Amino acid sequence: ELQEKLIAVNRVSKTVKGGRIFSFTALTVVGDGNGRVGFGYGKAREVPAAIQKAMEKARRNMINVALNNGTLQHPVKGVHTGSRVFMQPASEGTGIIAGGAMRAVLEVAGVHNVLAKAYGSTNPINVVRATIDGLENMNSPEMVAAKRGKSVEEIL
Amino acid sequence: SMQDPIADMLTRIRNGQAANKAAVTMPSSKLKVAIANVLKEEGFIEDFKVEGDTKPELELTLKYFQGKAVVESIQRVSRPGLRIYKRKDELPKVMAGLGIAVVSTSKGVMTDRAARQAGLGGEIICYVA
Amino acid sequence: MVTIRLARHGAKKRPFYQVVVADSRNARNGRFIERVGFFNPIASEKEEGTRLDLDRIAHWVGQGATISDRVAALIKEVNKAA
Amino acid sequence: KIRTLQGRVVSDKMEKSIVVAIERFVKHPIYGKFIKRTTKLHVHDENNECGIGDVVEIRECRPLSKTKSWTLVRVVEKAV
Amino acid sequence: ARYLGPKLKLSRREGTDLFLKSGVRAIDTKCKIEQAPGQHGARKPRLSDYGVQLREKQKVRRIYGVLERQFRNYYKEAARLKGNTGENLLALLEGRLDNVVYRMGFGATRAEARQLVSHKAIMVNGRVVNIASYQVSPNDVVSIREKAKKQSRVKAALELAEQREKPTWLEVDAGKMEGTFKRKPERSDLSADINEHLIVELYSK
Amino acid sequence: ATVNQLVRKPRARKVAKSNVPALEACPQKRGVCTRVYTTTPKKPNSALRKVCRVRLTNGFEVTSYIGGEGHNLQEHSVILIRGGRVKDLPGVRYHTVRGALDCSGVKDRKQARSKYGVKRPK
RNA sequence: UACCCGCAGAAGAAGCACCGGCUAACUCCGUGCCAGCAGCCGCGGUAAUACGGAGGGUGCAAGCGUUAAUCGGAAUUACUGGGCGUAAAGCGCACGCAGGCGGUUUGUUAAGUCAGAUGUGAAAUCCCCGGGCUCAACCUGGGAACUGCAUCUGAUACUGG
RNA sequence: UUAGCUAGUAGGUGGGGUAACGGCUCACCUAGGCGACGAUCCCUAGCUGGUCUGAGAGGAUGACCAGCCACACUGGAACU
Ligand SMILES: [Mg+2]
Ligand SMILES: [Mg+2]
Ligand SMILES: [Mg+2]
Ligand SMILES: [Mg+2]
Ligand SMILES: [Mg+2]
Ligand SMILES: [Mg+2]
Ligand SMILES: [Mg+2]
Ligand SMILES: [Mg+2]
Ligand SMILES: [Mg+2]
Ligand SMILES: [Mg+2]
Ligand SMILES: [Mg+2]
Ligand SMILES: [Mg+2]
Ligand SMILES: [Mg+2]
Ligand SMILES: [Mg+2]
Ligand SMILES: [Mg+2]
Ligand SMILES: [Mg+2]
Ligand SMILES: [Mg+2]
Ligand SMILES: [Mg+2]
Ligand SMILES: [Mg+2]
Ligand SMILES: [Mg+2]
Ligand SMILES: [Mg+2]
Ligand SMILES: [Mg+2]
Ligand SMILES: [Mg+2]
Ligand SMILES: [Mg+2]
Ligand SMILES: [Mg+2]
Ligand SMILES: [Mg+2]
Repeated sequence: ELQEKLIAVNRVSKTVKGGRIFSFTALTVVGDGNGRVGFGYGKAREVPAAIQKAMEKARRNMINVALNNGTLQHPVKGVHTGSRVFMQPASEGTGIIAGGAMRAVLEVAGVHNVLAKAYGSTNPINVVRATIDGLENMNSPEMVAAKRGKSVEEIL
Repeated sequence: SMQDPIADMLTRIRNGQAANKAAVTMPSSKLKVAIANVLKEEGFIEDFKVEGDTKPELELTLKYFQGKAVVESIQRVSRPGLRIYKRKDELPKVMAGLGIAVVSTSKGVMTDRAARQAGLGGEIICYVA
Repeated sequence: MVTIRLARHGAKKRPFYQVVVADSRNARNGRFIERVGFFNPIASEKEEGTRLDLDRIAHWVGQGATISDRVAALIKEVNKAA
Repeated sequence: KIRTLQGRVVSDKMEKSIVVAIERFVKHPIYGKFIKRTTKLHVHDENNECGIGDVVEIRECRPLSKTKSWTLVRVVEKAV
Repeated sequence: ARYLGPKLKLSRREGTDLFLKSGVRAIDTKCKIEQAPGQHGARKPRLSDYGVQLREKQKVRRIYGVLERQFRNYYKEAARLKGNTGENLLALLEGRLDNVVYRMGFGATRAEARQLVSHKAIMVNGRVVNIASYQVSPNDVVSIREKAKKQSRVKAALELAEQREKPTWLEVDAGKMEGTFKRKPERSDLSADINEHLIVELYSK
Repeated sequence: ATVNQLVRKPRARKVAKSNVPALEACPQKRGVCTRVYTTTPKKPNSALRKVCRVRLTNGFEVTSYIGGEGHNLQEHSVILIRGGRVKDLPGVRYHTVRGALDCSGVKDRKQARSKYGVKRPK
């Protein structure tokens, strides 16, 4: 059921007495096609072992995003330790305007009409963790109704 | 010194909410009474209360939901270094309708949704998100 | 004088003349005090080809503005189509 | 009714002519901070009733001299 | 102003059948549709992002015969109109004239429809249209003219079209060799392999 | 960078210079070759690149790289330079338009022929 | 002349750039730090997917490229929209004129602010509906916009006097 | 990395002149005016409606089209 997209496969190197030791990581996101995402970061000595470990680590510890039909509920800024990022709700049917790793995590996240922009540095790790932060701190109007102690047509 | 009493009020609300206080307190004023009246109306505080005969203390009782804070973010707009007066079509809409923006219009102080339904701009004091 | 005349704004082989209350000593496409109507020469069937605000035109002719040859024939044509 | 302004007075050391510092309040065209810019006008007057610090209401007239085209209509705050 | 190459290279390059040939023969029997075209055609890499948006855009372009600045003007007009952008782009590419002749079945394929239109044979409201990129409107008849009414390839194309499935937003009466564009189609009446957010993302890069 | 600092002293814009100053914003200027001479580039490369030192039309004196595989250029012969920095020759910013006006194209080149000025083969 | 009608024949009508990553597109042969490519990272020292040729393909198409020039990406002059311990960046420290900002209560004024109207923002262009040239480009009708300026008339929360 | 500038110069009164106000031009007097909100000085530039770009605020720019200004081999002067 869960669709998964790899983003990057980097080749880290740890230097030992013999020489270098080439390892491969993997940054794969997974999600249902609606507001349930989990990113995952795996790292192993060979590539498909790393991407399978990344897929397991993403297949658990997922997220719970409440959503509109295919779009967000407000503009959000999200910052995490490399990068602040800004993603914005859109009109119905206008394409996932993002790129790099934001594109993959949002089209897995099942938002389909967004406007995003990556400020600061744009490592795939940093920007997918900041996008996950943005989808976290986004909230539904029923949630804000229950929070503020009003009704949804009283908020309008 | 105390070059912005309204930002003193807003910073006290933000600090008390992010540090899990219950009943925050500040020196009172007429504009602080009006802004706290707006917040008690819309539902970002439980109740406010101004106590004191000559110089009073305004007390704000903060709301909570499942432990977390109720006001997510709150900021100035029209700081005294740079004031922001906005016409009626160029009014904001913070958080796509969810949050509120406090505007002082000619008819007292009111939320920007009421300002749009009364058809006049004013000055944007804060963006209670 | 100020005249009511015709400026040819169009393309090759297919003109379109807009009438203007303009000065005499200006260009054809040049400045004008007031723009009143138009006359499409190759305007087709079932549609409107010529449109002149005779209120403003007679107001300017009272105000001393003269006429042109073609727009004289056109004003006669509009008041005949009445 | 008449389009008339009001500004202070810098000096009156020459005769039958004062200079008026109209401080009009303008929006800044980019940053939005309402800065002030004081424009000086050589203002004509008879019998020299004004001096430094006066607050004069002025209107525009035919040009009385090379750089002087404004005459006054009433005078408030004569002293300091 | 066309592509005059081997059509099964396009069909085999995308992989899906582009409806590029008639249907008397099975197109999987006609070409070796399993492998990719060229020499290295038994290789299938993990297709990149520029690759996947380019493949969706080129699948649409080589289905409908539309070149690049024509497609870019269709995208600019589609994003300019009201409503959904991909819905409007498929609406304009469906409101092309030779697509209407292919849906009404007067020509065999879309390229034969282009030759039939371009060789002065289609009457929209009784008027000769010499152009394959005419835009058709709702409540509009479209008919074959009298010097083209006798051509055997039109009734062969008609028997092939009524062997195929029918489009539902049109009215056809092939005993007169005519029909009418009843309403502008929806997104739902078309095919579902033609995706749209990839095209609007590639032309909003 | 407060707004008072901005109106007291404005936010200075980011201007920068063109890397081909001798062309005077003309896409091709015509030079007369004074010298034609070889130079070995800067490490880690090793070849003998051919730089023709030309005097331009507007009095400027610049060297300019010669493209293609082989050439025919001498001195006393007008050529066109077209800009574009060759990376590995230190201090040469221009190419010669191969095909243009005295410098004919490469011998028996079949591909990329527009870039080097060679007619179609039959 | 636009346009319409008749004639005879697939005849008279396809090229350019690229294929190591960025960037869609891979194999052989000729070279051997030579010849050369290069927009950046770098290629070439005897198996070169990076140079030259062939085959194949990809992209544009009556155009394709290389150069020049602007903007974007450049949040890389940041008002919207940056930063200052160590990355470039807090004057050596204080006093202080101009300037900037100014606690709180009332009253007035209404300058800034907001709101309605009036005048105006030439037409063309841009945009929204529409009409025509068989379609489009193009031509064109009506409309708002013309983010302003000024005048009159209000309102008094904020800021100012 | 231009801080001083200005002698008809800032103003007054009288005369003259101009289609018209005005140091426009003179006689006489006052000693002023401009300047860190950039005077003076140097270098570049026709300006605007717009055009290109930009999501927007802006940046660049002023080809065709339209308005305004200036010039008609260079430097002047007046007539009709
Ligand atoms: Mg960066
Ligand atoms: Mg074409
Ligand atoms: Mg749409
Ligand atoms: Mg090539
Ligand atoms: Mg590739
Ligand atoms: Mg090459
Ligand atoms: Mg070796
Ligand atoms: Mg070899
Ligand atoms: Mg290459
Ligand atoms: Mg910028
Ligand atoms: Mg650049
Ligand atoms: Mg920085
Ligand atoms: Mg250091
Ligand atoms: Mg340092
Ligand atoms: Mg210190
Ligand atoms: Mg101090
Ligand atoms: Mg105060
Ligand atoms: Mg007022
Ligand atoms: Mg206009
Ligand atoms: Mg039409
Ligand atoms: Mg007040
Ligand atoms: Mg006199
Ligand atoms: Mg006199
Ligand atoms: Mg930008
Ligand atoms: Mg002259
Ligand atoms: Mg002369």
